[PDB]
Parts: sequence; C-alpha cells; structure tokens
Amino acid sequence: AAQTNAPWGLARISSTSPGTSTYYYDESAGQGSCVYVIDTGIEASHPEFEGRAQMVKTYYYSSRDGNGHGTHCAGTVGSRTYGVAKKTQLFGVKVLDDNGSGQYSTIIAGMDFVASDKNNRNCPKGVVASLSLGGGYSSSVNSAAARLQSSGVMVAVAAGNNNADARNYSPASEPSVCTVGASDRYDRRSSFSNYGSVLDIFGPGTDILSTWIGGSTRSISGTSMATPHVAGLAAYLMTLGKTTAASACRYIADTANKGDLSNIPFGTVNLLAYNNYQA
Ligand SMILES: Cc1nc(N)sc1-c1nccn1C
Repeated sequence: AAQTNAPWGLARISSTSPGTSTYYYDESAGQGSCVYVIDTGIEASHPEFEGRAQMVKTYYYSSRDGNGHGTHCAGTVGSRTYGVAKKTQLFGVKVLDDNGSGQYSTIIAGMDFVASDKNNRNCPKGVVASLSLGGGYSSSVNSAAARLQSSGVMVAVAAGNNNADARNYSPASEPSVCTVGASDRYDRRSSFSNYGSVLDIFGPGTDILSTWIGGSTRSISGTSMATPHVAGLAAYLMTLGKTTAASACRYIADTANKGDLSNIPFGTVNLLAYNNYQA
C-alpha cells in the first residue's frame, strides 16, 4: 500500500533515503496486534482512530486526555493518516495527569496493569507498549519495564530529551526494553535527543504531525514522538509474522538503516527504524 503526502516520519520508516513523502507498507497494517499507549490518555473519539482506540485504565478523575501528548503518540502508532500500524488496536492507560506529570508509583502500577490486562484483550498477532515518558534513574521503574517485557509485551521507551546519556534516566536505561532516540527529516540526531550505549534504535522525532485533542492535529517534537514510530513498527512486523515481542527490538535494530544518521556520538548506535517493505 502507498499513502501519498504522508508525514515525513512515516515516509522515512519505509525508505532507504530521506527526502521522500510517500509511506509504503503491507496492507495487513498491524491487524490483530494491540498497542498500549501509557501516557496522558487518548481521545478515542478522534475520527482518525476509526473506533480502534479505547481507554482501558486511568489513575485520575477522568480517562480523557486533557493534555494532547498521549493522543499525539497514539496517532503516530495507529491513526489512519498519521500512524505506522493503521489497523492495530490502541489501548490507553492514563498514568500521567493533564499537565503531563505522574508519580513513579503510578507509572509502575500502569506497567504491571498492562502485563496483566493483555490477558483480557484479543491480540493474536502480539502486544506492544509505548512509553513516551521518563525521569531520573530508578531501579524500580526499570524493573517494572523489565517485567512488562518479560511478560510478552514489546516495550518501547523514549530515550529522553536531555541531550545527555540515557543511562541516567528511567525507563530509558533498562537494558531489556527498546530505548528509542529521535532523528530529524535530514537524518540528523535531534538536538534534544538523549544518546549513549543504552539506546537501541532511532526513529523520527522532530516536527512530527499527528492527532491532537479536540479532534485536531499538530506537529511537535521529542523522543516521545520517535517512540511510537518504533512501537507501531513492532506491531506491524509482528502482524507480518517477521518477529515476536521478545525479539522485535533486536529485529528492528538488525534490519535498520545503518550508518545514515549524522551527529551520533561515538559509542551510540547509528540505526534508523526501517520496515524493509518492498512494494
Ligand atoms: C553528544 C554528541 N553529539 C555529537 N555530534 S558529538 C557528541 C559528543 N561526543 C562526546 C561528547 N559529546 C558531548
């Protein structure tokens, strides 16, 4: 399938070169997979989600996304226009308040919730979790992410926006999950993206158009935007039968576009997420 005039990041993930604008992908489109978006919530009523999104859990007075961040990330995973995996099922878990903040204890509870809740959902092709959040190093936060991964969920986490080594941030520093840095449309490391040996992969993260609250759209930047590209890619590849939740991060790294990014510090992977789709 070909989506013309796609957001640059979608075009990038199906291309051997920057500077194109059509996204190419197998029409299976993540059908039969599920992606949990652990964030500020999801505006599931947005027409872009086509009834495929729903809120499954909140720790606050509402499950609504009063911020926009979670809706934007969910749109990059799976919206019809802005999403990588256009037929996946999206499940929102609201661990962050409407200012975008959340206690680590609530975030940990949300990860353990997903590890159990997947057994209440129909996801024959596999389960992914996208975590566009983080703070300073916490062994307990890392262990929660490791449990979620161990339970059979492909966990993708943001590297962070500190222009620093991600080893000092959580869950970015957990080795067993997929830690995602951000790149721009010219194949440069995004200026804010964390780096370091703990990164597994880069995805598009600067000037990413996606869904927003109030039935709207907007373009924003962050490792929060790169992470759902990778989460959606994992769901897409799992539906295709090319990999599993346990191995999807390593498969994405093995099949990535290699050596094409600039301003990557010595010792950080130079790997850009790529679907290897041959139309
Ligand atoms: C973080 C970084 N980005 C580059 N293009 S070089 C570089 C770096 N190497 C060693 C230290 N730093 C700060």
